[PDB]
Order: sequence, then structure tokens, then C-alpha cells
Amino acid sequence: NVGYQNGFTANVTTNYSHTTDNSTAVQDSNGESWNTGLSINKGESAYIN
Amino acid sequence: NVGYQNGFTANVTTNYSHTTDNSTAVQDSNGESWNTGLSINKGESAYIN
Repeated sequence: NVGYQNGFTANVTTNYSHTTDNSTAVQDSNGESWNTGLSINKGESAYIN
Repeated sequence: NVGYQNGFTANVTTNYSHTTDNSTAVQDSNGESWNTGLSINKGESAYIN
């Protein structure tokens, strides 16, 4: 960066950084389910008397 | 960083830090489904009279 801060001024900055990281989690689940069902057979679909 | 401000300027910085965090999450779920179905037998496909 350069600029006019009471005359000329200028600066050169450099930087570098390093990270380590570690984490942990758990998870649950509990659920229900329903179902129905129908079926048919066309031909011999009914009886009589 | 080095640079110019009314002469020579220099600085050297070090920096370090530590972070910890914890979190929860709760998720509901609801849904429906439908299903149709067909079958046939090639060979003795249809009875006649």
C-alpha cells in the first residue's frame, strides 16, 4: 500500500499461517412405518351360489 | 513487513490462538408413498368359452 500520509509513504507486508483441526460427533435415529395393501385376480374374480 | 514512513520501517509479528465449539441439531421427517403393480403370464394368458 502507498499513500500520502504527510508526504510519500509506502509499505510491503507479507504473512503466512498454519492450522490444525479435529472434531467429533454422534447421531441417533428412531422412526416408525405403516403400510397397507390390496390385490386382485381378473378372471376367477368372484364366486356365486 | 518492511517499508517507508519518513525513513526505514520494519516490524515482525507472531500470532497464535485456540478455538473450541459445541453444537446440537434436531431433525423431524414426514412423508407418504404410493405404489401400483401389474403382472401377466405368457402362456395360459386367457380362458375362453
